[PDB]
Amino acid sequence: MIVLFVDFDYFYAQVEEVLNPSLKGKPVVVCVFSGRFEDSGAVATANYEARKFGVKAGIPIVEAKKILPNAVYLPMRKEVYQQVSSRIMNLLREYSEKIEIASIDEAYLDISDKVRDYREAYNLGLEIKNKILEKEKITVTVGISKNKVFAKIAADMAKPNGIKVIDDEEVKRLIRELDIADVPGIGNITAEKLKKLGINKLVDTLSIEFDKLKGMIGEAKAKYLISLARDEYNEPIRTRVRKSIGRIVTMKRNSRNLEEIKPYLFRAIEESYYKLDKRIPKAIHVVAVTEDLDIVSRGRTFPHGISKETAYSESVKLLQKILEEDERKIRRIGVRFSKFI
DNA sequence: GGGGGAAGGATTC
DNA sequence: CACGGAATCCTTCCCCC
Ligand SMILES: Nc1nc2c(ncn2[C@H]2C[C@H](O)[C@@H](COP(=O)(O)OP(=O)(O)OP(=O)(O)O)O2)c(=O)[nH]1
Ligand SMILES: [Mg+2]
Ligand SMILES: [Mg+2]
Ligand SMILES: [Mg+2]
Ligand SMILES: [Mg+2]
Repeated sequence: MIVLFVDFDYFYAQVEEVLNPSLKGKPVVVCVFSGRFEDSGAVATANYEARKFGVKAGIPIVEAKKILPNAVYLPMRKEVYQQVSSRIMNLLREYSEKIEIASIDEAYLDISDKVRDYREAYNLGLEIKNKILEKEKITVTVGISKNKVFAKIAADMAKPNGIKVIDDEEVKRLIRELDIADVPGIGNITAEKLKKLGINKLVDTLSIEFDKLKGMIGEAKAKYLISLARDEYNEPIRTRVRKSIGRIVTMKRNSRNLEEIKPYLFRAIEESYYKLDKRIPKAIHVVAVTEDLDIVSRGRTFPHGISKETAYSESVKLLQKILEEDERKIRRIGVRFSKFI
């Protein structure tokens, strides 16, 4: 099997550059403004200029301003990035029917048939990069290997505007050389847990009682890491299906007052239902972020689909359940729909 | 004992 | 000072054959 993974470079920012070359060369930071005051919120992403000085997805916008007071700060326009992405995705289908869009800017393609070896794959990669750049003016990085995981790692190593192939030889080397923290699906929480166990590399998972591993990080994550190291990981490329549609917003100020929270909640329901399109959900969860940035939720699954009126009333109930069951003020409130008919 | 959900949370990206 | 959207996974609990 030969997998070719593609990931758009600093995507949201670069889309902004495409729509405004004047920005190119300058540091760009796409932000998600919350409105609790101004310049409150987080950074969705930033071009590489800006990342050099530490401005990156996740950090508070105020930190960014601090480090780069004169970089350009643009509000995130997701609809636009989505439509550009959808276009690029269609373009990618033309290289394989077997395609897995894993995020708004990445996909894994199974080109085992289309190509005969890594030499051609690399050429198919170039073809793809050029096609995308040519057609959409978007640069992307490509990763190619025997399975999705290593394809992803390949592109991570070649970022930005790169393309890399990790052959069976290199896969054997990485299993022994790659810091397990650089392995997809392993965040800072599982990373540290792996160290308390002495594991710093994939191979290390082969020198510990499964039951112990299964103990520390759960069976799923254990079998995942083990199969990878056993060079036996082989998950296929499959079309992913939306299972949840929701929305969540930040309130101007914290609160435990229902009438003060409702307009935010209802706003989130309207937007969610719009996104539902013609999908009918049988489940709904109200999600709340408390003052201490903790996340709490309460939901319910109906035997039938949920109408907007029903979601309106049921959501207030679930919110009341939250407020009655949690003494903390609420910072962010949202709703999520799932289990579509 | 174990199937079959469901609910609430945790981790990752 | 920290948004937002979703998937997957884990634990707990309940109904009952
Ligand atoms: N709002 C928000 N959006 C994010 C976050 N992380 C990623 N995104 C969005 C915007 C990113 O451009 C896009 C693609 O993520 P990547 O993981 O591909 O980062 P990006 O493409 O920006 O840079 P890259 O070349 O992949 O290293 O997804 C986040 O933490 N918050
Ligand atoms: Mg990217
Ligand atoms: Mg990506
Ligand atoms: Mg990782
Ligand atoms: Mg918690």
